[PDB]
Amino acid sequence: EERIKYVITVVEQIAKDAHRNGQEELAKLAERTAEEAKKATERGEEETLRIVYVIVVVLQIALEAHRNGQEELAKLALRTAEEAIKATERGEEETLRIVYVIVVVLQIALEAHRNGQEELAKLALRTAEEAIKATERGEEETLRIVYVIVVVLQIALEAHRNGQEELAKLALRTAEEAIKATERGEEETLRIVYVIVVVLQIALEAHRNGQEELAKLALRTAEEAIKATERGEEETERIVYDIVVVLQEALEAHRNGEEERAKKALDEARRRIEATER
Amino acid sequence: LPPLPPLPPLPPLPPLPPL
Amino acid sequence: LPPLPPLPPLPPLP
Repeated sequence: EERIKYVITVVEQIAKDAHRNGQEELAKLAERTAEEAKKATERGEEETLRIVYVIVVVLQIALEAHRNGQEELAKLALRTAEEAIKATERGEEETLRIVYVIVVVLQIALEAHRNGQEELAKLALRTAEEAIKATERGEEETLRIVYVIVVVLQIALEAHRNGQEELAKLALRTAEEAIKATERGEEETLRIVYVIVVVLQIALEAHRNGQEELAKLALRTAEEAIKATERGEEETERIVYDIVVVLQEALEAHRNGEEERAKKALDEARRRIEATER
Repeated sequence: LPPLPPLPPLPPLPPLPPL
Repeated sequence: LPPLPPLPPLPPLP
């Protein structure tokens, strides 16, 4: 009720500002978004209104990307908005989820540019471009891999801000092997990529939760897994998985306040890592 | 009276489920 | 893959 009024007010402010700034393509997209938002308000279509909020965010990205000289990011934000508007009348139920992921990775690109992580910012644009290409053309399976890429890109951004530079470098490398494999089509490689991302999630969370020893073991697991991703073995996925299962137990035992079991899982995880390195 | 502040950025994606 | 999070409510005006 009052919230959709807020969203319509915001997008109308964007169009006025875009007109004043000479951003005619952005301004007209905002106007059509405002027109679409009012139609969905009279029809009570909640799902269309949810897409409206996401579209307004990516239009904010486009206006801000232009103000920062990030013209390529601005063009991708506009393409995202155009594709999102067309799909509202098309009737794709997955439109909200697809556009949501694209907007999140576009946010990473803009934020990484402000934080000096140009390498990460460049990678986020490529992920968005492939996601936009997949949606504009009709590629379905790619979007599943896009989700995992955006997750590991989030890890790299947070690790850099948290001072975990070793984790940030690994996350940057992991996404590239995913982006390279996405455009190459190697599906067996992507399975190992998924497990590595879980490993990187553990390392990020363990560092924040006073589990530095656990985090270091997770880094060893991921760094050993990348050397085998470039080796090309399916037994690697099983080997990493057996490490992941017990790395998770130590993390979950700490959350539940069971330090005795946390040490037991930690030592078994270390033993499994040592055998692979041996 | 002044323009409303912009919409906050979308929250990040939830982490991958555990194996 | 986990379901996408619902959008949090807007912060109040300053």
